[PDB]
Amino acid sequence: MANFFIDRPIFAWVLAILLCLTGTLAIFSLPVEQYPDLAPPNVRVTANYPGASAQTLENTVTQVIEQNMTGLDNLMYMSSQSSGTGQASVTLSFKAGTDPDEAVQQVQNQLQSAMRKLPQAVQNQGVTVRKTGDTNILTIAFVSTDGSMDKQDIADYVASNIQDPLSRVNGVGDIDAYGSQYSMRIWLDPAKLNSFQMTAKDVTDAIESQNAQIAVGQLGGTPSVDKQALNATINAQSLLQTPEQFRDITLRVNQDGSEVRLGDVATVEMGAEKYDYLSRFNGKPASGLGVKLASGANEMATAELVLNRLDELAQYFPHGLEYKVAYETTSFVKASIEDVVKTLLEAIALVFLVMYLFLQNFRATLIPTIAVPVVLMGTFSVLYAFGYSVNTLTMFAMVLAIGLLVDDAIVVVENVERIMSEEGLTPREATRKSMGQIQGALVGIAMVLSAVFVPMAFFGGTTGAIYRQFSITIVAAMVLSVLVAMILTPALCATLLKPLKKGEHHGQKGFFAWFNQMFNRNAERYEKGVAKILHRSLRWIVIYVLLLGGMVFLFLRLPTSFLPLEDRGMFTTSVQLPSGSTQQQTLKVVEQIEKYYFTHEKDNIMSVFATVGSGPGGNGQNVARMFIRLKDWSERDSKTGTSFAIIERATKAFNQIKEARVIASSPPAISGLGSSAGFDMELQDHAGAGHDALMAARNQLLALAAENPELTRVRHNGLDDSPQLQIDIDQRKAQALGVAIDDINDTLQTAWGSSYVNDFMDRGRVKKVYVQAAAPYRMLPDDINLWYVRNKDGGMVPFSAFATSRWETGSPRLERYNGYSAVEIVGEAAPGVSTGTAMDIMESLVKQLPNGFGLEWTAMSYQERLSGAQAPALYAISLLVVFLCLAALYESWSVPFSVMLVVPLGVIGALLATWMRGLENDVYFQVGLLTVIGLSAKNAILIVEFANEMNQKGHDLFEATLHACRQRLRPILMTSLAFIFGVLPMATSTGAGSGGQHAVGTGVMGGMISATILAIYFVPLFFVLVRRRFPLKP
Amino acid sequence: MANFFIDRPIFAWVLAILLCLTGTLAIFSLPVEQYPDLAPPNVRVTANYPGASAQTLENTVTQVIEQNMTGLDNLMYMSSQSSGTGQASVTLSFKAGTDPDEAVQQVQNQLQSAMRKLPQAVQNQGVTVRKTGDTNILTIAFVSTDGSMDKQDIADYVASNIQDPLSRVNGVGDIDAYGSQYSMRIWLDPAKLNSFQMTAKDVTDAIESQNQSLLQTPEQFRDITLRVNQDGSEVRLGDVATVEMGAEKYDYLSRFNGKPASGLGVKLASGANEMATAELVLNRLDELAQYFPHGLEYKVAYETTSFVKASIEDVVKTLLEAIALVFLVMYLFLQNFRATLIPTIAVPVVLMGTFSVLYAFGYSVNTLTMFAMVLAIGLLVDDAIVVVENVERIMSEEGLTPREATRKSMGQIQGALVGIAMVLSAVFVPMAFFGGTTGAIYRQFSITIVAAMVLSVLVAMILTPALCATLLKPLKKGEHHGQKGFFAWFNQMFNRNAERYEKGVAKILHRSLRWIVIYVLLLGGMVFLFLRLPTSFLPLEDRGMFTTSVQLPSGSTQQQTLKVVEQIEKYYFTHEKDNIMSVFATVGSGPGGNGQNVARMFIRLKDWSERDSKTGTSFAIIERATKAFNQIKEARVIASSPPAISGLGSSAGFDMELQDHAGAGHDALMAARNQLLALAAENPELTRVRHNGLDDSPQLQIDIDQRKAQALGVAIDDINDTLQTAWGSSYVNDFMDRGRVKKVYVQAAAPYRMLPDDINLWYVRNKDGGMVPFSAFATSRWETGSPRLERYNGYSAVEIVGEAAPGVSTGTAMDIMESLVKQLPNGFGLEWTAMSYQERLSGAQAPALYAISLLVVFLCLAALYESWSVPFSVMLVVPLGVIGALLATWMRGLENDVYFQVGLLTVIGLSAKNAILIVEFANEMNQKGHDLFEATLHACRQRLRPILMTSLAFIFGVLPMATSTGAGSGGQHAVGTGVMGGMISATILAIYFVPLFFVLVRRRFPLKP
Repeated sequence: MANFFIDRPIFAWVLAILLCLTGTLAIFSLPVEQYPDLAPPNVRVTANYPGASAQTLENTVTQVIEQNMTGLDNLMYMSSQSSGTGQASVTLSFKAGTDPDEAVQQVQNQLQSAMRKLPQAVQNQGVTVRKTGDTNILTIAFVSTDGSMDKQDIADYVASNIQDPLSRVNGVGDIDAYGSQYSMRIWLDPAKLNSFQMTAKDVTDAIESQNAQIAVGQLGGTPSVDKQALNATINAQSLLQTPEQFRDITLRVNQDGSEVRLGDVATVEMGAEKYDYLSRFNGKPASGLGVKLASGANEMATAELVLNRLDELAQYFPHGLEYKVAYETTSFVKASIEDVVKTLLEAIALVFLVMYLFLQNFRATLIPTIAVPVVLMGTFSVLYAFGYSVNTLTMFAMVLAIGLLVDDAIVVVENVERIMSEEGLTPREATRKSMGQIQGALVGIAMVLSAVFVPMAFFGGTTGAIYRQFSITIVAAMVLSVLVAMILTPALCATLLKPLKKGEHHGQKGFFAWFNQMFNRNAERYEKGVAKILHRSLRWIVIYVLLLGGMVFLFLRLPTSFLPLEDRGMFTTSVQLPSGSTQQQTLKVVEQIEKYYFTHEKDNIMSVFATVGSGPGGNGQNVARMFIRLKDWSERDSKTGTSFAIIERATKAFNQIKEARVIASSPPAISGLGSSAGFDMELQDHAGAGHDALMAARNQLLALAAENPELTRVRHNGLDDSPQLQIDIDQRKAQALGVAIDDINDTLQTAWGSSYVNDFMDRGRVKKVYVQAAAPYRMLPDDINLWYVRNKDGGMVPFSAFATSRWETGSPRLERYNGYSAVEIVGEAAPGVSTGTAMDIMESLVKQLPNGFGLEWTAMSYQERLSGAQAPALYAISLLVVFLCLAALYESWSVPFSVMLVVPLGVIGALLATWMRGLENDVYFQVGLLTVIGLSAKNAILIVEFANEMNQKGHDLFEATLHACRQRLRPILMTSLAFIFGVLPMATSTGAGSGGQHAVGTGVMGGMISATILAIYFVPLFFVLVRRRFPLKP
Repeated sequence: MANFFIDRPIFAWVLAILLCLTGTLAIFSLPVEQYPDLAPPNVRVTANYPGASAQTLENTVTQVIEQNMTGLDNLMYMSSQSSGTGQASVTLSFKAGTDPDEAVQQVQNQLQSAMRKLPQAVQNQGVTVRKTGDTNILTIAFVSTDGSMDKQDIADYVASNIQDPLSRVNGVGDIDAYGSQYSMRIWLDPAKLNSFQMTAKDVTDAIESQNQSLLQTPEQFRDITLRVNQDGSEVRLGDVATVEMGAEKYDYLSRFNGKPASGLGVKLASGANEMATAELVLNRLDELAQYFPHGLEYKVAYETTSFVKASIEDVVKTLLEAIALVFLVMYLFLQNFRATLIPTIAVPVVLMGTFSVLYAFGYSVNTLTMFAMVLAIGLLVDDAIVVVENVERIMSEEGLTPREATRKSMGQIQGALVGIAMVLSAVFVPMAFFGGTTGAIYRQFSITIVAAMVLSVLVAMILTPALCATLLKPLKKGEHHGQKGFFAWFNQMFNRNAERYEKGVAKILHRSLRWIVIYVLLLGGMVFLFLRLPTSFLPLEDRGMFTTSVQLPSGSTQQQTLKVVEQIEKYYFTHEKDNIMSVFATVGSGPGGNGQNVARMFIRLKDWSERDSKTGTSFAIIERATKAFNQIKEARVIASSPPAISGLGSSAGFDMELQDHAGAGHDALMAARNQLLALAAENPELTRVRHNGLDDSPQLQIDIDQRKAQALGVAIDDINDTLQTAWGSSYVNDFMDRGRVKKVYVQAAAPYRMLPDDINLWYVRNKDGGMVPFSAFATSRWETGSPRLERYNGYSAVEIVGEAAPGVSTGTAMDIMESLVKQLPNGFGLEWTAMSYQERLSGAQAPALYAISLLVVFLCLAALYESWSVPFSVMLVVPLGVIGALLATWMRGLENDVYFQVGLLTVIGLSAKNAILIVEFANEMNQKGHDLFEATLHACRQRLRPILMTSLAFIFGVLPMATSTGAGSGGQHAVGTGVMGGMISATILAIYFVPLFFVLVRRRFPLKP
């Protein structure tokens, strides 16, 4: 095979160009994203029980749904919430890798059975099963520059002209609006309704009848008269437009001729929602839009399309109105991708430099350099074939691959160079002899570097997904490298390499002469040291045992984590005032926070966008969210301008604040995994005690977490108990009075909340018509008698007759996790503390809690625990696979055992590097450790294969291994330094996702350094000891 | 390999027989169709909101569905229509190659979320998601010869006895009816109603309560007792109404050759074969015809199988003529009959192997595959011709035996055959990877030609050496030439011309500089011709049918449209009597929409044999009609040919969507539409530019004030019910007719629902039971509304369709339309759809295809011959063929369409073939050590005859295509002309330039040793 392409260089060039072209086509047709999926598919079930208390809703609907949904295939955990507004939601998070459509189908199938057990009112209302989505791509703030357009006017214009077209952009699953358009709201006064003996149902029916558009046929229908002139459609009536027309709805005509107009019994206004969001941008009134990513779509492409359309719409904006990007994800993605590309290019440059250092000839340096683009573009082609994308994980895998893929080419080139220098052969003959000598070595190196990354793909969960990204990439790179090393590189060595060795051009005075002298002296000293340690076995055996002990000690000592957080240039601060606080108090707190960010962080904040209030449908106005976008990483300082610092300073300043709970939290590492960064914990109530006991336990846990300095920003992801109305309707009592359940339910909705009747045309735009009770009347336990629902006989039966209301204090939102009443508690570790340590502290604290309360990590915390548990298996399986492959290749059990003894030498170095740098045992460290295992195996192989060949030929074991070390010292050193300087840009990257680059690079670089400086001595020791223990048959 | 089959010919014969048998098996089991599945799949979501205006329907239903359907995988574009009748449809077109079933399933899944958001009435009606067939395979008109049955009689029979059986026929997706079954129509009389003091609601309530035990005859309905007086006298329905057995829907009025008739529109189920389904349907109809009442007979008004069958037969004829011409030219160069037969035997073997490959891949016998076969016929014989020519030359010069000559020849030309197969197959490989309809077309040709090339090389290395060693007579010149007639003169002329050619090649080699400037001029001319050449997607074909559509001003009645229809029928019967077989008009149906002001007319021309070749062409008669129809100012009448691809578009020409990007409103959009139409009418490069929709129609809006309505104690529901019953139609109950359950409708009589003031003739029953006139609480008012509202990709849009003027390509027309849209007021933009979108896609993707194909050929040659010099010498001759292809296309008048693109690829392959046939021998001789000039001159001298015969075989193979006159003449011309010109130029220029390129490259890069 090697000789075939040695004699046919053009064929090898053609194959290389084919690979390059396929890669170039793939690169321009590959989607770009930060992380590929990595999020378990969640399916949400939503049910509504109007006028139902939280406890009643949970008991009647939520628990039934939970019971029926148990037994789903690949289900991971269930999270459910029961709200006081009458809406119940049960989120079903499935195992990662599961197709969302199948999960939705199964959920719907079980909901078919579950529905009949639900209350009939809920069944009539409807139950929805949809994939969650819930990934806010960007938040857009619309602010009036001139100030001419009022905040309500801005909200109306946005919801009328901007929300509709943006909702139809590809990949836009949902677009939340932080402002409500104008609507024909009618405020019923029950005093007037009772005065004229008209119920709310009469008003609703009259509005339906008198505001409608019905087509009644055609003027000049098809069976027409002999000679007609027109064929026109006929409409019964038209939709009301002005509020005055609504005030003229008749509702009755008395025998005297008096009419009870709608304006006489109620008040109509073309206003907005009662409790619409009080959104602000940079201290100015504004509206907002929250664009969410549709499940299974590219965030970058969707954001580009959305922004583009917004630009188009902007062209036709009213004067003074302009949009602002208050929140954006694509920035970081682009910055991180470009930074990793720069790191890859610098890695290629450093590999070229080190190869040129070892190989003075420029062509001899080019020959392995040409392998880099070919293998890289082939890897891109393979990624395109398997449907992968250009993400951070794949680019990290590519940068890690660079050194491994150039290893075989370097080995071939330097073997050819050594043969040319020593035996004085022609480049073609030297290349042929080199291929004959080291055909086995290339295969062994590729096997060891690819066998490590095979078992990873099989693992499941998000961790498995991350591993797979690296596996596919690295395995494809290794396969192409071993293919390139036996196809392209031999031809390049045969042709490009001039016979300058015969020309005796070597010997030029300069830096390279000094380098060669130093290398020769060090090689002689190294061989002497190898001989000495082979004579003095026991001392270095003891040293190896000590190294094993140190490796175990560092493995136990190293803190653990899942993924390093990155400065995305953005963070969110959440404000939660004491329950019952008005919107104005929350606004004042928000203003204080805005002032703090404007004066203290003036050099870093680009824009702050606040969203006061939970919204028109929200129960409380004491909750606000503040989207903060920092300036470009470049502009912000690298020491104090970092989000992590800014967040720490803000956290101290906000803990100083006692008016309300204010927490500044960075966005989560993975978009779909969780809500915010840090650990996520559910405080389950296993004993089944009361909700008050759970609340007391939650308060105690929060106090204990505040006590611990290792924990910071610990908060409850929920709402505190507040007084809430419980309008209870006695169906038997009502039907005894002969009053329809539907009518009383509609009246309850109209009074307690809002009722949608129909649409009306405003300026050519259809807008909804809402009928609501007057401001003082909200179906209080006091005014429930004021409302009447006339029975079938027509008698106005008072609502108080068949129903009762009471102000009962309780939790507005009841949460239930995996069939236990639980409160979700989230928080972050203190600076210098890993997430795993924080989780251990939280477990200790929950142990300190009264018995019956347990914890169960969810989302990112759950998958971090999964990865931590599965890591030892991953290593064991990878080591076993490597050992088996080595045994198969060399048809022996002594050689692989000799090789596998070198793995601790690299593992100790990786552990030391990560420990000294201050990093932690996260997913990246785990993938690194596997790379270090493969690299140590490669370094051991380079010596043991040659020594074993010499032994099988019959050479003396001691002399054979000494000769092997003498010959292969240069290959090990240069294939090692190529990788060490390949990952050097990663370990020293600045900006973008520098955190992930550091986490990946540092461990592998340290592991490589230790692997070389220890293997070049210990590998002879292990091989000699094993062969003496188990000599060959001859 | 070759020597093995030379020693064992029986095994080669067995392999050839196996290939032939497999091909014959495949031919009989391959579907026959015009085109493969080229049209992108479409999924239509229909929702029917009864009693809703178009604007309300769009606001409440169409927009919700559009919002929810966003996010579908492989979605090209989304189009929706909101009709004033109350039916909304959203058409989702996915990328070509997407599985229709997967698309439908995904649409249904994503619709489930949208179901609750829709208005309750819409949900109760039920939204339907189904594949969009929308391909009228067969339009049957039923007419009564004796005149015994009226239009309704015919319609009922059709609906009762014919529509149902044909629906169950396999492959029939939908069967549209241009008529409706009977329905016991009850025409109310307001004067009679007032005389007896009864409202329309009383009649409706009585009838709905009258009811198996259902009334049968109208006389039973006339005796229905509405009420009984105290005196014992009763008021019957006949006293107050006129009951007759009419139609449930009076929408359509169909005429066949001026005679009343009813029609059926048969639509193809997705995936079904068109020809087989049409054959099944017609057969079934004939069976049903066995029981037709006297006089009633069905007549086909629109059929596609005729043109498909005729085109396939024509392509088979041109294929056979190509084989004959290839045999003739080979016999011209190879005077021996057996030497001519040996490559001829390869043609059936390779063809049947290609058919077997097509069957294995699941392809079918369509026009594209057949064109590819015809091209391959010239292509495939190349290797066999080379082998036979080399054997003949060895036998003539060395005098060896046929076995020894074949054995020497195979070793001599082993490389040449592989190179020829590589170059003729590497061009068509990348083309297959392109997507869309264009990609599909490309793939058809690729799969066919690549399989043919592989099989041709296999036959050349297996079967042909055995034939040469056995069939060829050792006495090649036992009686010398043996012909002193035409063959002797031809041989003398060829020898003299070959000597002149060699001398000229030597002269051109000596004078290198002069001809390099000529090559640069040829490059410049090639670029200029490529830029100047107009572009298109596919050639239109005379399919024997065309459709004219009538659209009167909005508000026109059915009779007014019928008058224009009769005028058009008179025009067709007078001016186009000798070319038109039949015309089938359907008042009330139109491509833009349905209404009394729109009519669609189907015209079937006579067979191509009867119609004149110059003045009887579909294009010519259509142009004459458009010249005549533009004089008609009563209505907008446009005669259009069927689209090139059935599922791609509604009609031929371009198809754009003028959409409102600024949301200026519907009125601004209509004003822009009118301005654009005026501009298009002004331009002479455009013709038949029309709006594929309905203009705003007058609407009579009733205004009821509720104060006086409630003052008189009148319910709004009652006044709406009376209005619907009188002006519209009320479905009271059912009645059984001849064992069939049919509807009963109540409506006001014609004279009493014909003017706006007729509202005052009706009365409503108040709470007290009194009669209140409508004039008391109702006033009418005229307004204006849009019967049908269209949206495209979210934006409100109006679909503008049209055709380029004769002599103008579709690409030029699209550019003109883009300029006109630019002339429109700001805020309006355009987006090409249907075939026009695919045309733009192909035009964008063509340069990539060319570059990638050229690169692939270069790399394959470099790998094969292990030298960069050889492909660079070869690839320099590609422009020499491209210039000829462009020149032939420009001279004939064709354009740069898909066929031209596939041709250019074939021309590249052929130029590479000739360049290989020279440079392979030249390079081998130079490698041996021979002088470069001597080597190249010897290569030219030896390979002139193989090149000339392998090229004449191809040119005369494609000559029948370029001169065809059958059904699919346009496509055959488009395919054949460019390739024929490219081959001609490639030969007559390469045979001189290839030596120059090779010598120049070798002198610049001399072989080291």
